[PDB]
Amino acid sequence: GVTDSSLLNLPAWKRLQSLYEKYGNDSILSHFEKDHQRFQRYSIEIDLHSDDNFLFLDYSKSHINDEIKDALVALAEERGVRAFAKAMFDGQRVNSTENRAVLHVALRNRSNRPIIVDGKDVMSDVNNVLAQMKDFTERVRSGEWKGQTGKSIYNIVNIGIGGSDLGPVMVTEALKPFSKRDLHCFFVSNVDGTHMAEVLKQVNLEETIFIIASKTFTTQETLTNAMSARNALMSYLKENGISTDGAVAKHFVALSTNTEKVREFGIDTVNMFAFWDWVGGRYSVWSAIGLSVMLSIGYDNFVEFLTGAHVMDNHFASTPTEQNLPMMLALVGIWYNNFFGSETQAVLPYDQYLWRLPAYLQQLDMESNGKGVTKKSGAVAVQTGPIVFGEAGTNGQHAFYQLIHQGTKIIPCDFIGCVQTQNRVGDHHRTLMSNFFAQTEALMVGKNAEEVRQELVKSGMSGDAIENMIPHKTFTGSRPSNSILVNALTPRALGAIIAMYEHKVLVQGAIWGINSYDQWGVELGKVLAKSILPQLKSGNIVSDHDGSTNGLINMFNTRAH
Amino acid sequence: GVTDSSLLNLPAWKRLQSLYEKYGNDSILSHFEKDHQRFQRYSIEIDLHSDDNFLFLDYSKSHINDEIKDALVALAEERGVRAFAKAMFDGQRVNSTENRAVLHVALRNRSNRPIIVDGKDVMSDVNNVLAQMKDFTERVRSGEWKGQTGKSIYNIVNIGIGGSDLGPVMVTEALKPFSKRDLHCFFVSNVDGTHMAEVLKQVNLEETIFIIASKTFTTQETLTNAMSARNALMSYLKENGISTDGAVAKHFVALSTNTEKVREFGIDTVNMFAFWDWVGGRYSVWSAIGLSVMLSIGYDNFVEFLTGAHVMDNHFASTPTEQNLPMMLALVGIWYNNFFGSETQAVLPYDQYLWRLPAYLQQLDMESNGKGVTKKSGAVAVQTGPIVFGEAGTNGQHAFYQLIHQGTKIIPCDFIGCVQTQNRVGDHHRTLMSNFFAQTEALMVGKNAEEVRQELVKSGMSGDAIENMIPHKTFTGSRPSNSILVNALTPRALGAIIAMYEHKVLVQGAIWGINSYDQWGVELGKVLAKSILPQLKSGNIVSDHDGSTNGLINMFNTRAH
Repeated sequence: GVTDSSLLNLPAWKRLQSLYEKYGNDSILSHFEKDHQRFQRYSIEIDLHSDDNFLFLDYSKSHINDEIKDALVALAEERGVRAFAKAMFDGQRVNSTENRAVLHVALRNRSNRPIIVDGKDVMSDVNNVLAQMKDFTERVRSGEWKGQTGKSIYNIVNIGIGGSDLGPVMVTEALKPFSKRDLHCFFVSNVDGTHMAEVLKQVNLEETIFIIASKTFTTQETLTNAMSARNALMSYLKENGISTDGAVAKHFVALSTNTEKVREFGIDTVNMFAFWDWVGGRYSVWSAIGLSVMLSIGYDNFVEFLTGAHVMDNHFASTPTEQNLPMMLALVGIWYNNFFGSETQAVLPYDQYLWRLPAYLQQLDMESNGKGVTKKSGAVAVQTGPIVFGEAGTNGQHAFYQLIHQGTKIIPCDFIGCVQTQNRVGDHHRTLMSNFFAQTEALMVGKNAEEVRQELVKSGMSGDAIENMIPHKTFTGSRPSNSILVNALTPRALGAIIAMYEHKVLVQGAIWGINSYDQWGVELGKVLAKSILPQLKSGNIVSDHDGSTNGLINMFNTRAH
Repeated sequence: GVTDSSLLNLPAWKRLQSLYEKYGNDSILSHFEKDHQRFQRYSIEIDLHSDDNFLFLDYSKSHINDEIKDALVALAEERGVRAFAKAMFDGQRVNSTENRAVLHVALRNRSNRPIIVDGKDVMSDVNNVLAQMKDFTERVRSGEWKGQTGKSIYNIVNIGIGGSDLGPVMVTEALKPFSKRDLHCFFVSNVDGTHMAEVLKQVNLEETIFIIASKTFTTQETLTNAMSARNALMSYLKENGISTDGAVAKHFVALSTNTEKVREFGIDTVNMFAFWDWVGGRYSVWSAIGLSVMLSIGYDNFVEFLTGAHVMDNHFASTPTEQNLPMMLALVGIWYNNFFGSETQAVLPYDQYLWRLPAYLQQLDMESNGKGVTKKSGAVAVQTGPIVFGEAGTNGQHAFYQLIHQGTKIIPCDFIGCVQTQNRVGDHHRTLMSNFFAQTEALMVGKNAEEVRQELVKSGMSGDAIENMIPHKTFTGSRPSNSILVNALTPRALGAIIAMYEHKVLVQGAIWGINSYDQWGVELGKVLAKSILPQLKSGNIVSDHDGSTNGLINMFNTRAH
């Protein structure tokens, strides 16, 4: 088709326009002055079922009354969100354009509810691989696995790209306190072997395993980096006169399905960890792609991380939309992105260990829902995914806060925080949390002309210099925030925060009618680049592009080496 | 006042609305089909005056014809941009709300044009400090400066915050290839001494200097971290039975003006490097705040970095707006931010060394122009600063590109790149640049229904499965990009890229009529936090905030330790 019009003509969507048109300008503060229990009514707490841990969302600091909330839930129902999620959870082929299932929840399906794809239960496979990762990680971490010289392993360099790198990085970072301090992990992803050469002159090769992530195990990009590592290993044994016999098998493993191609590389296929087509890159940490994670925090902590996500999964499947945390999260987001016209979404985690989270979510959210067409194959009638940004609130806790407070863009803010701290050193945590609660307060209440006037008289300010200074120091308030709390950032807690955002992205994509699980958007750039490449040579002039690309390619060609 | 209306009623602004209304929807491609020299006409090259280095902006991939370009330049004239920049450059007090000068250009004023503030030429001071940093850095780097045990120095830990940390980090990262590989630099900024304790068990204290950045030298935040370092030094000498006499003076230096408070700390004031009120935090790397930089790349390379910025300064002061690179950069940005209604600005540097640049620019741009009122003390009538985001194009070179290509938000993209490479290893640079040029091409030209149809027939796709797959794989095109090229990323080149963005922010702020150089926006958050802090105690219930803040503070209080 040409253009959808479907969603644009739902009774629920029109009804939400009217409510935006009518109640849009009411202050966030006004909604609290009416109901003294607004906090409770506009928050959901999930029991995480271990150690008094929990995940809590307070979405009360928003421009949403009960009518608006009612309409948003109506929208989710009218659009079949719950039924779409059930199909996905059952292994139906909801990734319509690639005609495959989307089954990251199978990877953490602790109850082992049989999920049937192409006449087979995929849980034999999930569980088989998990048990294989268990046995392998146990032996690396205990020191029983020995390199070619007889030494235990102290380094893990993971070779991959994009999604197969960002999860493992974010998560092993997020959970350092649970990690074996002893063995260090590196994550190579860049095409030029700068990073690989960096890590090679840092690690003692006798003491290091390299994980090679590649489904086909041919991907020129990561196999080039793999080869550098392999060539260095062979080189290093050669010089120091050590047998190469069985060497690569002792220092390399694969995340792949291509049994014979891995075996050709010199890897032992007992150390090939499979994953499947229905694991999208941005949904893969939970699978064998997470092997460096499990090496780092061990098998039990990985199971906890998986369990966290599964508790999230059950919550999301079983709980009616008013009280369903990822649903509400998605709805308040749709409210800002689709009626307020907010192009962005900040994610501000007040825990230094989560410093990589916002980047992970950029991938997760923007690559899933950064789409221009519906499954039905019409052009979208409405805004889709927002631009995601953010940083950890420990450090700076100001850089761009100036603009969130006094600039002219309403930016939805997810503040994420923990009650408990992984160390009782002074009052560093309290000071941090005082800022955490204070930022969301400041955003909502602001500081009015009269408050500043009363404050500036007290400063003992000139009578005239005061009047023109007032506006500079005022704060509009009425700016939204979500406060997400966890008791403690444990494997299980992290797993639930990740799954929450995943189902948030699910919900939004279903409402907008897009395929959240394909990523066609990268193809053009690649095709044009393979074609530009032969043309980058000394003195070459090109004419087969537009004038800008031509002049750029041509400046490079005449000025290069 | 209440509301400005000034800018909204300029003949130049109204005229730009009409042109947007009329030509807005024309494809970027259409403007090239008319003029076969559009590339040249919509690009500016600055000679950097050394080594065939240059800085070039190609802003041709945009929705701008000649009329629109004429109108944008009219706007800059009608608003007195050039005259405002001249006042700033002359030491006038353009930071109206703080009633001070804004003179980061004095820090790099190589020609030593006298700049007169409060009856004194500030260049005696700039030059005096530069010469003091010269003598000090020369002695650290040569190994002549010895710690309390007689050993040369191999580590520099910089203790600061926010702006006094982000510049030094971005720049020393940007210029590793020019750095002394030998001595390693660390940058502590976080309130809890986690990072400080990390670096303390990493560095051999006998071999390390600590820089303490603080104008008053009392700031509880950084002086707390300073004290940890100082206490560890005293501890460490005590245990190993080494004299403490003169020890702190051998292992600590200050960036401050508070001579006696620094001296009390045990620092020798010959090693107090001053900077001034008219150096804003986000404009400070060029001053004594950049001491770790100069330690790292040495004095000559620092002068080159300064010179790069100064070449930029002269360009910007002397060249008429049509051909004035920072002016044009600011204008195409205003065009997207103020007529298209684009809330964002991506900065995508295709050089791994620049991976910290986008973060630096978030600070620089968002904290300067993330403002809600005019100097005149009216509320702004128009959108101000955009949300800045981005990452380095080496790694991933996809995460969020899906959305820039096929999502529903027009996002202005500054792609930044280099012709020459700091290493001739394989064809890694060409491959990289092929992507660099290809991404901007892909964005403009897109891929139409028929191109995909012709491509999918060739795939040998089913006749019916082809028709509904087409929209998924199409690319609208007509999405803007700026291609910024440099010959090589040297100190001088980096200095010019930073200054360019600084004057870009200058130009936008003058057009919108805001004070780009204050930052009042952080005060509210801090005041509310100092007040929330005494209330974080076990079992405490608060009632003096709104219900959300109350319930959050109260959940924390009942669930904490």
